[PDB]
Amino acid sequence: ANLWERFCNWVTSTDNRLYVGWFGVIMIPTLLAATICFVIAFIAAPPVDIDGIREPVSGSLLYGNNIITGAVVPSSNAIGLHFYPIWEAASLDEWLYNGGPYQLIIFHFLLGASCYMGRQWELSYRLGMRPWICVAYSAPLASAFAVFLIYPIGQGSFSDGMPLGISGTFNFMIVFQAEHNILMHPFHQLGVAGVFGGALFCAMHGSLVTSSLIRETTETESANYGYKFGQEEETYNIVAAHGYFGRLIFQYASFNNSRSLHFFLAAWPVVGVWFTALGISTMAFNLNGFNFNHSVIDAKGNVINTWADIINRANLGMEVMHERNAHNFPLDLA
Amino acid sequence: IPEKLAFYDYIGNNPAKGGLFRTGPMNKGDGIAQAWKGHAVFRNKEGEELFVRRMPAFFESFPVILTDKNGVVKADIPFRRAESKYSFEQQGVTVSFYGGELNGQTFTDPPTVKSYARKAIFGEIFEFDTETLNSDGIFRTSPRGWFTFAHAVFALLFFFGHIWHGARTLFRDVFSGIDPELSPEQVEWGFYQKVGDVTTRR
Amino acid sequence: KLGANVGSAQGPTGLGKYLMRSPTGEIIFGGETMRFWDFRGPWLEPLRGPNGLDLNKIKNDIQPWQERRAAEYMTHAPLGSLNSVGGVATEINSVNFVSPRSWLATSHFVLAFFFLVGHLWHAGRARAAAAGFEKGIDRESEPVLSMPSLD
Amino acid sequence: METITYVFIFACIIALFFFAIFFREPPRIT
Amino acid sequence: IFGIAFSNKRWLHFFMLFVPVTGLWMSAIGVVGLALNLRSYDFISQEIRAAEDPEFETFYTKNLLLNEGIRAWMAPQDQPHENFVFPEEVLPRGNAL
Amino acid sequence: METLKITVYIVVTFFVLLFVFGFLSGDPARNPKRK
Amino acid sequence: AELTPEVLTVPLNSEGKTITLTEKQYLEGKRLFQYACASCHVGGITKTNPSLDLRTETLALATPPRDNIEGLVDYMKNPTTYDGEQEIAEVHPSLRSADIFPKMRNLTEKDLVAIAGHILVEPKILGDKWGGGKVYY
Amino acid sequence: LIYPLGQSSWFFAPSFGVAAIFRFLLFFQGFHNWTLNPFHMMGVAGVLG
Amino acid sequence: ELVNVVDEKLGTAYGEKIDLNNTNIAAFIQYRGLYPTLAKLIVKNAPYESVEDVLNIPGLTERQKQILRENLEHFTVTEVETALVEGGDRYNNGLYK
Amino acid sequence: TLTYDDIVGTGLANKCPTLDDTARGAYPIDSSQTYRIARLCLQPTTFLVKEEPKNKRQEAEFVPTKLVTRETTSLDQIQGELKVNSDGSLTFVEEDGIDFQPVTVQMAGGERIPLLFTVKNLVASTQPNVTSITTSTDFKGEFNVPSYRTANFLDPKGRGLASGYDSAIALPQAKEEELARANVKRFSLTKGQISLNVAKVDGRTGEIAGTFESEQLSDDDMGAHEPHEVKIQGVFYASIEPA
Amino acid sequence: MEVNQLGLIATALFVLVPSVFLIILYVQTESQQ
Ligand code: CLA
Ligand code: CLA
Ligand code: CLA
Ligand code: CLA
Ligand SMILES: CC(C)=CCC/C(C)=C/CC/C(C)=C/CC/C(C)=C/CC/C(C)=C/CC/C(C)=C/CC/C(C)=C/CC/C(C)=C/CC/C(C)=C/CC1=CC(=O)C(C)=C(C)C1=O
Ligand SMILES: CC(C)=CCC/C(C)=C/CC/C(C)=C/CC/C(C)=C/CC/C(C)=C/CC/C(C)=C/CC/C(C)=C/CC/C(C)=C/CC/C(C)=C/CC1=CC(=O)C(C)=C(C)C1=O
Ligand SMILES: CCCCCCCCCCCCCCCC(=O)OC[C@H](COP(=O)(O)OC[C@@H](O)CO)OC(=O)CCCCCCCCCCCCCCC
Ligand SMILES: CCCCCCCCCCCCO[C@@H]1O[C@H](CO)[C@@H](O[C@H]2O[C@H](CO)[C@@H](O)[C@H](O)[C@H]2O)[C@H](O)[C@H]1O
Ligand SMILES: CCCCCCCS[C@@H]1O[C@H](CO)[C@@H](O)[C@H](O)[C@H]1O
Ligand code: OEX
Ligand SMILES: [Ca+2]
Ligand SMILES: [Ca+2]
Ligand SMILES: [Cl-]
Ligand SMILES: [Cl-]
Repeated sequence: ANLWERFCNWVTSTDNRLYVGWFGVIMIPTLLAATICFVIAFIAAPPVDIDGIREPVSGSLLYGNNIITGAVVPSSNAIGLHFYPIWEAASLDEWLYNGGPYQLIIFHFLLGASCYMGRQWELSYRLGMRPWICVAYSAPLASAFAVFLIYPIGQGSFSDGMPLGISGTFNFMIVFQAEHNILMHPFHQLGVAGVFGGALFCAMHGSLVTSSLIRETTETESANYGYKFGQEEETYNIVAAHGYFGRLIFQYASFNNSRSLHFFLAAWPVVGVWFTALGISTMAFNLNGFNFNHSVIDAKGNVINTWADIINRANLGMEVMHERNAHNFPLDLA
Repeated sequence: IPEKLAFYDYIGNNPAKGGLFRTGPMNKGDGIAQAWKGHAVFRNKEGEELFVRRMPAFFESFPVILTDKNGVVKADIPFRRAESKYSFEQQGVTVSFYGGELNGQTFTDPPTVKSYARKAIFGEIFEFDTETLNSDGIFRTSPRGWFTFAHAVFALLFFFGHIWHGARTLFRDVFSGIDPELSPEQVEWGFYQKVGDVTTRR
Repeated sequence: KLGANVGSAQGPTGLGKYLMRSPTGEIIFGGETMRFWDFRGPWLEPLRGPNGLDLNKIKNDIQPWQERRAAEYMTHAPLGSLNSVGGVATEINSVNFVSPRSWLATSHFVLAFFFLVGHLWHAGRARAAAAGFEKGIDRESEPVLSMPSLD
Repeated sequence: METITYVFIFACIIALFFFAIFFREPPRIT
Repeated sequence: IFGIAFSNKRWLHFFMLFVPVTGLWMSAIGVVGLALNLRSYDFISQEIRAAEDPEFETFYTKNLLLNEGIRAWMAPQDQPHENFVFPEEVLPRGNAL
Repeated sequence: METLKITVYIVVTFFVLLFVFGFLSGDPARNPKRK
Repeated sequence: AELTPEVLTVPLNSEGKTITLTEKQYLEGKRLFQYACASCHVGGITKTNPSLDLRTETLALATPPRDNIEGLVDYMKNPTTYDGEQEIAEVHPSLRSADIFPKMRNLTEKDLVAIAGHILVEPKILGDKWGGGKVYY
Repeated sequence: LIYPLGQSSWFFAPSFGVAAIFRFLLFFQGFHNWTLNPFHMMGVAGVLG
Repeated sequence: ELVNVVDEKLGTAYGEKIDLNNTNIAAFIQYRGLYPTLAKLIVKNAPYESVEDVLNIPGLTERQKQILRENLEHFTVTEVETALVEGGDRYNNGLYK
Repeated sequence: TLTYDDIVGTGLANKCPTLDDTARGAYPIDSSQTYRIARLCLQPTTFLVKEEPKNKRQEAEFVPTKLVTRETTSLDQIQGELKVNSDGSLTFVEEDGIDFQPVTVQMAGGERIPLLFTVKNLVASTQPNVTSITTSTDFKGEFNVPSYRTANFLDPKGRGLASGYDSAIALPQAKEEELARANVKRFSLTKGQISLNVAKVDGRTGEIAGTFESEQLSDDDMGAHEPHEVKIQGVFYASIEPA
Repeated sequence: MEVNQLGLIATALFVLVPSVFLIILYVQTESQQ
């Protein structure tokens, strides 16, 4: 055939070891660029003026970090939400000082991860599968958008984006608690129920299916040799599993339908994580966790502290110390 | 006062002051103790005796606050200076030593008195050799702390071992899997009156 | 008003405490609000000249109505709790306020997001149903079984 | 030394990814 | 999509037990250490550099400033048996706030 | 910098056109069942 | 402890005369303080000018004295700088500037007394917390 | 159990409540720098994984 | 030796009274009648060789002069400290509540 | 004429006004009139930093540097009295303005040099007998260079001068003597020097423009290390008026 | 950076000892009939 048709058949071929696809044509270059820039920055970038106060923070290994302290540092507060590609800088030296690598990385990554999600729909169509694995992936993806893009938009600066590093992530978390009382926000609470519950049901399901594996192997072999890839027959007895768990709790608290069970395993973490993504994306516009500071008052009007007041004291310590040379006026309004 | 008794009254020998990756002898942190400096008595310009508030074990760092004998604050080392009321300079704080190396000496230079007050949060004050081991200044635990850590961790891990091997013992017949022709009646409800007893069939 | 020369007042970092330059030179407010220099509003524009905030105008022409507006807006910043306690998260109970801007932005981000999800759900479903495999894979015509192995 | 060590471990992990993907044990349906 | 996949269903389900069970067990070991204040509190090399070099800053040193704030500001109300009185002048604070 | 800019604008345009034209090239038909 | 008549007895004027407010007055004063003042004076501080607070001792050293009902009510009609030298109704809410601070338009004389009484009573309940700012939260 | 047994008293155990537990988190950050601890980090990986 | 110059100043009369040459303007709120009108004039016309020189500021009303006379016992003067007067710090020294 | 919206984002807000090639005039000075500079503007075009060699063998030279803090470098809206002295020279005494900018420049190999580029408290004087300001008038004077950070600034371990800890709290039992220079913060105040060479005069408007060169020290980080010597070159504009 | 001098040997043995254990076992599995 003609060259375009051949190219299209190759792009969309079900036979490539890794699927390419049309989402793939955007994903591949954008993830490669974000990856390469990230690796080089993390090793060798000089210090970055994150808070725009000429106080540059060292993120890279060669400039005194280790794996736990290192990071690619967010772009300068002087930039705010302005687009700062390489060609906006007078030189690579300036670009590095002002945190240009962060913006190149996060924009190429969010674009590429968005195409990763589309590529999941795309391959499922080519294989004749149902289409919703990409919906499950929208949960972690949404979370990535929240901390790298939506929170910056709300607060007016990429300098408030999550840093690309271990200790930077903890820094973002502690300041967020100071400024939003995230722990007292029900969507974060839904998030914790989602991940603690996803872990719990993960261990539960693994353990119940493992409990009920059909004997197919001798004592001197891993039971895993009892299952052969592609075999038609189920490898465990779900009725034995349900018999066990139904007695553990009570019968109607247990699933005997594998489809219903598996849908629940999908839904519970995906939904909780959609809520926690939305916690970050709505605290981005400063609708914050519950504030019960001084809610309990005695007959005279003395304040009777609750555990909410003690949280408040901790939050205050975070507040007054964070970005210790960056505030000149008495309220931290963003 | 014996030097040995005073040395026990020092937080650098408290086993709850350490760190999981702060390795080696306690001498690697604060140094090899050489001698007691003596007991520091702090006084303000009025000559009232003042007491340094000691560091509790929970705190990696701790501020310098001096109270009178009834717990009223009389002097401190401020962080913000512009509204300082209790600085050592304003309250004319001095320190005099009784016993040990510094016995009978009195210091009035505010930086010096402040340096001794910073040591007083740790209890009694010692002179250390920090050179021989290239000590870093950061507290480590003792063999009491290390012993305790390793035994509590290992005990907890041996709980898993107990559960694992107990399980293997009691469930030896199903170690490779469940009976392939396990009766659906034994695990369904309604059939046996007593769970897992075929002789109690309905 | 207390006598400060706001043009020449160097803040702790070395940047101007009240006034500084944007990355393209324009005169802008200092402190963390440097990020917000693209802001434009009718209470502030009279102070702005071709080079940004105009120091002559700042020194001589600020009207009481501008002081009032600025104090009002500073004290109704769009920050508050889910139970409508106005202010920063460490604020005490007293002021019952959450900005309409926050309620409207948050609600609509939540709705836009779940609508994206609905778009993917229904678009993926429509594609599958048009092609005939929305209820699952035909056990006797499983397409992957007719494909060569990847390796 | 520390930087070389952290980079070396990382590089080994990236190499492991390449072998685990392209030199995997092929899934065999039979 | 991802480059690797499960091919053995028994391994899959075992791994689902292994991952979150092992993680919780690791977290318990850390808290046994904390019983003794045997923390991963610091990186000594970071502290040596930062003490000698007042232009050296990392996210690690930043977080320690936050911790110092939490301890000073929370301890008096959170630990009432200590009878802490911390005069306003000793409290750690940055500029303005 | 002006050359970097032009180069990246051309690169991006190229991949975007692949994506758009690619999806216009009979995409509904590229599935294993009804086409 | 209780909100007694004694707690509710505050100075009426500079000459030492007192007035005992009712519990209904106390509650009205809190409500009205919230309505018209807390946006800047939450907790006895002043957000737009932290150097000036609503502590009773600060109020006593104001000119004219503001540590009494009459001084406070007068402040709400015709606010001045701390030294009494400048009239600031154009940038501080008052009855005189109700055209530009519209929340002041339906405040009656009784309302002013209630608000003044809130300002005087609250420190007798809260101590140093009143006017203390975040350090005392 | 073990954590308070190592400390001064039961006082420093977690109290059984929603906000109280949040307080326990924030104490652990301020006093123990618990986010920095690699045994915690492995816990996070096991729960999110 | 190296010395903290602010701490040292705390051991002078700057630590006991309003130092007309150094002290931030908010300190004038401690006594009746000084803030903001006189405080502004005092800071603006500093430094002074002695406290009584505060009475030579031009344009004062008679009442202003007397308020100054009444408060001379709460004033002092010490040498100007660069660290306390740069940065506009006499007008806003970064301390709020 | 240009508005804010014509200028915003272009770079022109960091540039001083220029005068046409026809501006070769003479601005008369009446020794009985009082004068002021209503606006002085200083736009740097080059920053150079004196190398610090290991041996005092050769004279150390001033070398080019790369600007990393963007178009944030100009001094402007500066004003003050222009006195006529008994000998007919003029003395500019700076009163106020945007009279400082923090700037960071980078040497070859990456060493960053922050400096408080400034004319604070400038007192600058011309030659004797300036009956008119012309293209042969010059000003030379001195100015103050205070510490780049002011007294509240806290280092990354929280230590400062007017605030902050006074020790290295992460090393609770280290010997303090060795850390004294990093622990005890100091507030620099030094002198810089500047020359202004007039190249253009509009006698009619009172406007002058030309080139400048100044010399001053860079940031010493509150006494933690030795500053470097910096040389700044640029163009200026001033507006002179009766007052 | 003044790192601990045993950090290198500790990291190196931590990787190499168990890794070589696995390699030994893998290779002798492949060489079986
Ligand atoms: C219970 C055992 C135990 C205890 C309590 C001690 C206690 C002590 N020893 Mg001894 N020691 C031991 C066993 C022990 N030792 C053994 C078995 C050896 C041979 C290796 C030694 C050899 C030894 C030497 C050579 C030295 C000591 C010294 C010391 C002192 C300092 C300890 C230190 O810094 O630890 C530091 C502890 C750690 C850094 C914690 C390690 C935690 C590991 C890395 C966790 C790994 C996790 C794992 C990878 C995760 C699996 C996850 C997976 C399941 C998913 C202290 C009194 C030092 C000294 O002072 O002696 C005079 C000294 O020089 N010890
Ligand atoms: C979660 C805890 C737990 C679980 C699930 C198991 C499970 C098992 N145990 Mg272990 N066991 C445990 C804890 C546990 N054990 C503890 C703490 C000890 C003490 C060291 C033991 C000692 C042990 C031995 C020696 C043996 C088992 C064996 C077994 C197996 C058979 C069941 C059995 O004997 O139960 C045992 C029953 C209990 C654990 C319940 C005890 C309930 C106590 C009596 C309540 C007492 C109340 C107290 C007095 C109140 C005051 C409190 C005070 C603070 C004021 C099974 C694998 C057997 C074996 O594996 O068979 C092959 C076996 O030989 N267990
Ligand atoms: C865009 C929609 C929207 C927005 C921005 C607002 C905004 C506001 N409302 Mg109105 N309102 C709305 C819709 C909205 N409302 C609807 C649909 C009703 C009918 C119930 C009302 C009825 C109403 C009354 C009766 C009152 C208000 C009031 C207010 C104010 C206070 C709100 C408050 O305290 O919330 C508190 C917050 C909550 C109760 C929590 C909401 C969280 C929900 C449950 C999350 C849902 C997530 C998602 C949609 C679920 C998907 C699941 C997933 C698996 C797919 C505020 C300005 C109050 C007032 O000030 O009026 C002047 C007031 O008294 N509103
Ligand atoms: C991504 C963020 C994140 C994630 C995923 C985790 C995950 C974890 N954290 Mg960390 N944490 C974080 C961030 C995070 N944390 C941060 C930023 C901090 C600040 C330092 C902390 C501070 C923190 C502390 C202080 C602790 C954790 C602990 C844990 C572990 C909790 C395990 C568990 O389920 O306990 C839940 C409890 C149990 C499993 C006990 C058994 C409960 C029984 C079965 C419940 C039965 C209920 C019953 C039926 C009745 C219900 C009645 C109903 C009415 C309520 C887990 C590994 C804990 C830990 O390490 O434990 C060793 C812990 O103490 N974290
Ligand atoms: C000394 C004296 C007095 C002695 C007397 C003792 C005596 C004899 C007493 C008798 C009287 C008596 C009973 C009194 C009762 C007292 C009492 C009320 C005690 C209460 C204790 C209590 C409230 C405990 C907590 C309650 C509890 C356990 C709640 C659980 C709720 C819950 C979330 C259940 C999970 C349900 C759920 C959605 C499960 C799905 C998730 C999951 C398991 C996925 C994986 C999965 C599921 C399957 O389903 C199958 C199949 C497979 C494969 C599988 O993967
Ligand atoms: C330049 C430089 C140096 C850059 C590096 C910078 C940098 C910051 C690096 C990061 C360092 C790093 C990685 C840190 C993490 C360290 C850390 C805390 C490690 C945890 C270690 C550990 C032992 C923890 C204990 C808990 C534990 C065991 C966790 C394991 C977590 C884990 C691996 C979970 C699984 C994750 C995962 C993606 C699985 C994919 C499974 C998969 C292919 C499913 C697809 C699938 C599903 C089906 O249902 C079916 C049917 C089939 C068929 C199928 O296929
Ligand atoms: C667009 C392309 C995207 C490509 C991205 C690169 C993908 C990398 C995938 C992991 C490859 C290595 C897996 C080796 C291991 C390997 O080869 O596994 C292959 C193995 C296959 O399982 P089987 O079911 O075939 O195994 C049969 C068993 O019976 C054997 O006993 O897969 C799993 O076990 C899945 C669970 C582990 C999944 C681990 C995922 C880890 C994610 C990475 C975490 C570390 C990151 C560090 C950052 C510095
Ligand atoms: C494929 C990508 C791989 C990337 C590998 C890159 C290595 C080759 C380039 C070497 C460049 C590193 O050069 C770097 O320069 C500056 C000088 O201003 C040095 O200066 C630095 O010293 C210390 C080193 O602990 C730092 O903590 C500190 O933040 C910084 O001032 C670095 O210590 C030096 O190593
Ligand atoms: C393969 C990518 C190469 C990575 C290039 C690293 C930056 S280039 C690097 O920059 C340092 C700081 O300016 C200099 O000290 C050093 O001399 C120079 O080699
Ligand atoms: O930057 Mn990053 O953190 Ca958000 O608030 Mn404002 O800004 Mn800054 O202070 Mn807080
Ligand atoms: Ca040493
Ligand atoms: Ca000339
Ligand atoms: Cl921070
Ligand atoms: Cl600010």
